[PDB]
Amino acid sequence: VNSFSGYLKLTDNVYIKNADIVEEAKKVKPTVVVNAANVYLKHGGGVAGALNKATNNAMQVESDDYIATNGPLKVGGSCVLSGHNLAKHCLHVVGPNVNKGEDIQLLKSAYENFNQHEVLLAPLLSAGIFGADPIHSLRVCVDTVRTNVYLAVFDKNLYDKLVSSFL
Ligand SMILES: Nc1nc2ccccc2c(=O)[nH]1
Repeated sequence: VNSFSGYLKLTDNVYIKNADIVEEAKKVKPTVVVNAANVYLKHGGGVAGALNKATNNAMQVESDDYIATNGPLKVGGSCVLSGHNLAKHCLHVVGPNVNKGEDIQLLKSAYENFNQHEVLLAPLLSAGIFGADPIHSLRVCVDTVRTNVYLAVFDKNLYDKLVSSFL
């Protein structure tokens, strides 16, 4: 048993809810929250901008030190950093950004990072301002992630479409 409430069960291991991931993280304080990161860990908008704002920019300060030491992530890659006031850890995962012309086949590689963690609170990778079809992102999630993932879908309208179209 875990602290996640009000989720619809899609599969053995994947759950979904219409919720703001920031407000969900603040309430649950999960072991892992996933950020929809870019390779530079520049948290300007969407999940990354909203999560970073909720940390009072401490996520960005930590991220800048990480990049200064290690250089950029790979598209499809990840790093584990602090969760600040939102979670124990933040798993920064880089899905392909369609609005930059990145290979959508890298979405499966992105979701494979989740398998290194037993339980996660996450957004749909490559959705929103990353430009991919969220229905596709949910299919790749279900077909790739084997650990227990709690998906927060910010947009009410999209949530209802994801559930009502789910195979
Ligand atoms: N507060 C906030 N929450 C989000 C959750 C998912 C995607 C985007 C966002 C966003 O842009 N702002």
